[PDB]
Amino acid sequence: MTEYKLVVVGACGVGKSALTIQLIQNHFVDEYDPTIEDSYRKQVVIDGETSLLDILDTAGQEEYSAMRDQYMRTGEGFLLVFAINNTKSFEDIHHYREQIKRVKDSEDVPMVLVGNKSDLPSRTVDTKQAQDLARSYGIPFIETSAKTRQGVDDAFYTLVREIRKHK
Ligand SMILES: Nc1nc2c(ncn2[C@@H]2O[C@H](COP(=O)(O)OP(=O)(O)O)[C@@H](O)[C@H]2O)c(=O)[nH]1
Ligand SMILES: *CCC(=O)N1CC(N2CCN(C(=O)CNc3cc(Cl)c(Cl)cc3O)CC2)C1
Ligand SMILES: [Ca+2]
Ligand SMILES: [Ca+2]
Repeated sequence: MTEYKLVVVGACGVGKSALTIQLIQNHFVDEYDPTIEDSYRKQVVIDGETSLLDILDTAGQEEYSAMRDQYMRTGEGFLLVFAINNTKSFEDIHHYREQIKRVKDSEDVPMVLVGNKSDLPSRTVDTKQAQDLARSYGIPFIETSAKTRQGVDDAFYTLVREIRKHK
């Protein structure tokens, strides 16, 4: 059985932990300590083939050590998560993608752009802007709500399809 390392990145407060914990444990967390970085292991059937997902929900400071880079370089695919009511988190997507390109030494790294908090009515990032950014990067785009579970499975499944295509 194939195994994949998936990494969830994006600014503080976008919903990285809530997304991950909905996927793994099927409940919505309101307050999860932002320093906790943990990994979860979940067997999933995607397009009729089972894979073991090893999912890292990131934490940390804005700093870049050799050993941190070497750990992040183990990820096989990355979720680039922003929140649809947080423009700064959308602008930050570029930075996260560039770090991952830098550590992976590659521009073709499996990635999915995720626009979270889709339940909220006060959107500041237009859907078209996000679709246009994902088009430019050559990656899929998925809107999610960790609150309602809308799109959660599909975001991680879509990332596994992208790793499968790349391998
Ligand atoms: N309304 C709404 N709030 C969310 C959603 N996802 C996360 N949140 C909330 O946003 C805050 C930050 O979420 P968290 O998962 O801790 O974000 P992280 O800092 O990216 O790990 C928490 O209060 C969450 O309950 C979502 O889809 N909708
Ligand atoms: C509010 C806390 C939170 O949710 N986060 C801070 C923000 N991240 C955490 C992970 N980060 C690092 O570990 C920085 N180092 C790093 C990142 C990346 Cl993407 C790569 Cl490819 C290499 C290295 O060394 C960044 C900020 C999320
Ligand atoms: Ca978190
Ligand atoms: Ca591509």
